[PDB]
Amino acid sequence: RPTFYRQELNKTIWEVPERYQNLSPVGSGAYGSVCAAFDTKTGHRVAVKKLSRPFQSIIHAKRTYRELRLLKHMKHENVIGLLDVFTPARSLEEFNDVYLVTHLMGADLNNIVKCQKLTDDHVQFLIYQILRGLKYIHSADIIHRDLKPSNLAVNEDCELKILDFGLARHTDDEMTGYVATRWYRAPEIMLNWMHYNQTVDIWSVGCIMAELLTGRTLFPGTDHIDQLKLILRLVGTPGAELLKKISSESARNYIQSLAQMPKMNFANVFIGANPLAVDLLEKMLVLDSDKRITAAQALAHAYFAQYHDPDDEPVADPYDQSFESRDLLIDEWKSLTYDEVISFVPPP
Ligand SMILES: Cc1cccnc1N1CCCNCC1
Ligand SMILES: [Cl-]
Ligand SMILES: [Cl-]
Ligand SMILES: [Cl-]
Ligand SMILES: [Cl-]
Ligand SMILES: [Cl-]
Ligand SMILES: [Mg+2]
Repeated sequence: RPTFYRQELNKTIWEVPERYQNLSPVGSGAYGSVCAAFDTKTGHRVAVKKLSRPFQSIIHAKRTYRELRLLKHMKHENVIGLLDVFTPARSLEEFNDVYLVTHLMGADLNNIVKCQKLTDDHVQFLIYQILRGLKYIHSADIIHRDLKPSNLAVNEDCELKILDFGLARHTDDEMTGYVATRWYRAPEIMLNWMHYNQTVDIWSVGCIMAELLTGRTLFPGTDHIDQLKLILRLVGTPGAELLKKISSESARNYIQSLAQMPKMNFANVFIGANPLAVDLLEKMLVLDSDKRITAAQALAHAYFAQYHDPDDEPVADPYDQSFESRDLLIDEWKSLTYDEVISFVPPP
């Protein structure tokens, strides 16, 4: 067990191993507090997240366990990884606090798509890396569910990592009105049409790719209904085959109240883009999720010919998510979490 030291940072007690020095606050939220630090063991400028009220309810205890399981599993160059996890507790009986440690991220995609000139070669490399990371995530039967520019970290060398997986955390208020939290979401999840699956993430990649090519949000809706009208004007209204897959009768009645519209010509929307980029966007931005291109299929598209290497696009180890259907007490979720903190092994 390392030696721990205590300090107060913006109204909060932090108790951390001596290895972590020069702690300085970075962010605050409902789910945790974050400090930057220097890790003397590794030499990395690390990010440290302290969880708030991790075991306050059954829902909160299960979310803590879910986040720790997911983040310990993810071992890929284009995905967030865990450098460390710890608690100052010496036993289950005194266990209350959980701290998570990652590499400190600088810029997000927003910080390079807002203010920088992107060549077609930059768009190829950035979207290639997102799809490489998604092939790995989807091979474990994990859905990210919240891909958007603020959840993609990018360094000075245009190297990219996916972060901030959806832990089923977003509220109705967060998704309301003229908000980036909804502009990248697939229409079937935005409007609760049907059981969604991993195809929702490919819709989000299409929205991101379009915005890197134009410098403008693809579907900046002022509310759910405005955003659906923007989507159907580009991709066309649904045919009988998709309407049959929408489970809500009222959602089906509403769609049928709209005048029919054909799919637009994407070469006339993405004026002057690489024809291979236009082709790939037509394969991602398909209304019927069964018909969208997958991450593994997209990596083999001719748009990525200068980067694609089928011997350097790894899949994940199998991921057991059977706990998601399990009914447990707060103290049972807390014991499961404790076992996962104490069994952690750091990366090489
Ligand atoms: C520090 C941390 C721990 C666990 C999960 N995510 C974390 N962060 C990673 C990127 C930096 N921004 C904030 C989130
Ligand atoms: Cl230490
Ligand atoms: Cl990482
Ligand atoms: Cl504790
Ligand atoms: Cl964003
Ligand atoms: Cl597993
Ligand atoms: Mg985020």
